[PDB]
Amino acid sequence: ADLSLARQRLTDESVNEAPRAYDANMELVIVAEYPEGQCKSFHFANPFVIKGVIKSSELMWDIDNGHQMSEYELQRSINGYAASHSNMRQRSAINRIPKKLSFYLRGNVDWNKASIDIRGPTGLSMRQTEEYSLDRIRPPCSYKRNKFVDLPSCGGRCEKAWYVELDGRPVSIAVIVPRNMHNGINLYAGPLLGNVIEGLDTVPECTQWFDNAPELYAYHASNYGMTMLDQFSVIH
Amino acid sequence: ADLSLARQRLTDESVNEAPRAYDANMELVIVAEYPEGQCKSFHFANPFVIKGVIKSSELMWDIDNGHQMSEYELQRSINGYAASHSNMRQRSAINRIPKKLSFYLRGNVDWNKASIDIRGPTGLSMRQTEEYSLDRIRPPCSYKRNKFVDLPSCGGRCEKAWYVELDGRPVSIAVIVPRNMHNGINLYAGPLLGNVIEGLDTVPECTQWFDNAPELYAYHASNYGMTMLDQFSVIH
Amino acid sequence: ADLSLARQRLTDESVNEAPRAYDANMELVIVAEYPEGQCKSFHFANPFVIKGVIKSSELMWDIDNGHQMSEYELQRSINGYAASHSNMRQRSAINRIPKKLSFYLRGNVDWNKASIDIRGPTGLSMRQTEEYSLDRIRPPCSYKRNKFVDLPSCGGRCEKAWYVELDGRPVSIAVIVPRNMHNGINLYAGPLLGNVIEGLDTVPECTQWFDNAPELYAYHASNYGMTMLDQFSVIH
Ligand SMILES: Nc1ncnc2c1ncn2[C@@H]1O[C@H](COP(=O)(O)OP(=O)(O)OP(=O)(O)O)[C@@H](O)[C@H]1O
Ligand SMILES: Nc1ncnc2c1ncn2[C@@H]1O[C@H](COP(=O)(O)OP(=O)(O)OP(=O)(O)O)[C@@H](O)[C@H]1O
Ligand SMILES: Nc1ncnc2c1ncn2[C@@H]1O[C@H](COP(=O)(O)OP(=O)(O)OP(=O)(O)O)[C@@H](O)[C@H]1O
Ligand SMILES: [Mg+2]
Ligand SMILES: [Mg+2]
Ligand SMILES: [Mg+2]
Repeated sequence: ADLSLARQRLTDESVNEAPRAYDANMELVIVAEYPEGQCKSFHFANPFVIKGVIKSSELMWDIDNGHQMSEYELQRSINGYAASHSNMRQRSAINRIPKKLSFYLRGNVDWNKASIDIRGPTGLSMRQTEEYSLDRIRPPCSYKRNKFVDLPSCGGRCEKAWYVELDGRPVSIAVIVPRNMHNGINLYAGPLLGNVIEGLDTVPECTQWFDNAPELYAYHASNYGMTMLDQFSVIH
Repeated sequence: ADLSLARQRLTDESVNEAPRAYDANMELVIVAEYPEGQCKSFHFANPFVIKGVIKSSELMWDIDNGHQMSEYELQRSINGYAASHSNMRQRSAINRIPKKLSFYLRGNVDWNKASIDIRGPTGLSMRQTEEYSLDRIRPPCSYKRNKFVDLPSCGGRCEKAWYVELDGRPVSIAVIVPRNMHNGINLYAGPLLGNVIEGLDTVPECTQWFDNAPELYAYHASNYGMTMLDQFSVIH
Repeated sequence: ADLSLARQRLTDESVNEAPRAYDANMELVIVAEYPEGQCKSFHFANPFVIKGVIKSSELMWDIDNGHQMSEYELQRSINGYAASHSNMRQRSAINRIPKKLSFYLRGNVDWNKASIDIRGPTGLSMRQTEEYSLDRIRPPCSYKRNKFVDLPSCGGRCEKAWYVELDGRPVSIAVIVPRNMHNGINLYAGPLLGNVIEGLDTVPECTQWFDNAPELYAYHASNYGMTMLDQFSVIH
């Protein structure tokens, strides 16, 4: 045989396999969820290396009575966590700090080398005592490998996620997602290199705000085909 | 031959040929024009690869009664074009969407490989049904080659432009402008590579707002030497 | 041996030498000081190439009666310095332009090649008559080499600084800080290249505002271990 079914099947496979192509994007969606259930999503994409870099001021829930707060006000609040008695706050800012972070990765990702680094409030490597002397990238713990959680990608065989609960303190984020080259070919070798470098960092980012998770599911996840997992382990 | 004239000629040539030098910038000016005639300009530069990346929230006319609107408010408006009934708008946002985009390129550009990609409202490859599975960079159509329009560069032999009319829907932009290496030398080959990589992405961007095109012509184009074309095909 | 002292010594050396490691960050802190003594600090870090890029609108003191000014308002003020009579200002904006810029560099820096380029108000190479034709990066004068000033790093042997007085005109900034490879090994050569490229531009930036220098010293410099020099040549 039936060629209407053969045509459906070819159509399916073309969609399912497309992300494996040269110059096809890997996709990263980071979702921050806050205590009253609001969500902020950050989308990054690239074919070669996704660099998902988020400042601590960017990860705060930044809406106050319908208006967006400035980086100045947000950083002022963050400062008191970084340096003792460096602002004038008499109470904490936990209302605006994420309770949970979800990382959704979809595409031809090198799962051995994808790294998620949760860094300090001013961008330093996280530790008890943050200091410029002991500041580095890609610590051993940031490589999640088989600690990624598999999720349905509806034929693509290519979505996983990672989840983390925060502890009431602002953080910043550095995610590095390299392309799978386990087919034995180094795309950085030879004259192709220039074409790869030209393609790095060329896709616009997008930040979205949602008052609750169901809005996120209805108008992001299911609009574009990223499967997401809720607190009841039900997929959307 | 007369050495006052010889000196003038050397002076002319030094200015005209300067952009061909190693570490000389290529120049990109993107101009958005809106329905009441206001203009927003975005300037990018690099010697090796210009990466002109603009979010859809950045391309909206964002001035409201003398004050700049927040990304939150702008994205809220954009959302309704991306996902059906995802905001509370009862009317469209066409007042703030560009009618026209102009791309001005000046310098030692590889015109075979310069690419202009008009992408969807959340940064995905543009198509009838946008979806994460079918998201890529540098589609075949983005390479304009002889569809660039030549304009005077006053001796430089090195300015072209590209124009597009939008259709009432928000878009995002990815422009990739590589350097002309048709003199036979690969600047990415050998020990020079590190010096090239150090130079990528090192020039500050600049965004400017104008209430009308003549302001743009008087205080940008003719101030710095980018020739621009108006709706009467007259140059400025 | 006395092994309590041997343990102290090993602990010291581990902290002092850490920045020499592969994937350890170089650190850059730029401090702008304004006429009433307020300070803005900008922090950048990377192990391979720090790219410290600051727009002129970002370098303005942008607080007005407790609220942060928009890029639109700030750029409007800057415009009049770039293009004659392009805004409606009847007085200058010198209250909000830095009097002084300090550049603090800490780590395994190639001091032969670190470059600090003070560029024009719209990002062009600085000169009497700024023009797109004569726009380039890494001019010979931007390499400071032995014009860097040595400062204590408390055992690291690895901090220097550079200072400049401005002249009442807005500027933009491009700082390029490459890693020291004088141990004879090219980290861009061979299969390591891909791992280097993956690490570029992956550390979150941080901007902070202080009403006076002592706040900067107490809650940034001495919090994280960057030594700073005041107008009395006393270190903090
Ligand atoms: N509700 C759930 N909670 C947690 N994990 C789930 C859930 N549903 C499915 N998964 C996991 O997702 C993975 C992929 O599932 P499945 O093969 O059914 O999806 P699919 O639509 O074929 O997608 P793919 O092409 O990605 O395989 C499996 O490991 C499965 O256990
Ligand atoms: N008013 C116009 N509308 C459209 N195209 C124009 C207009 N004026 C000039 N051009 C085109 O610009 C190109 C360059 O023109 P011309 O040689 O006169 O400029 P020039 O000052 O010598 O600059 P260059 O050094 O870039 O050649 C030509 O293809 C010309 O047709
Ligand atoms: N108050 C000051 N003003 C200007 N320069 C200073 C001042 N104090 C120290 N320096 C300079 O800093 C440099 C390093 O000093 P010193 O060796 O005492 O510091 P250290 O704590 O051992 O740090 P390092 O490990 O970086 O050497 C010297 O060149 C010194 O002259
Ligand atoms: Mg399956
Ligand atoms: Mg000509
Ligand atoms: Mg010493």
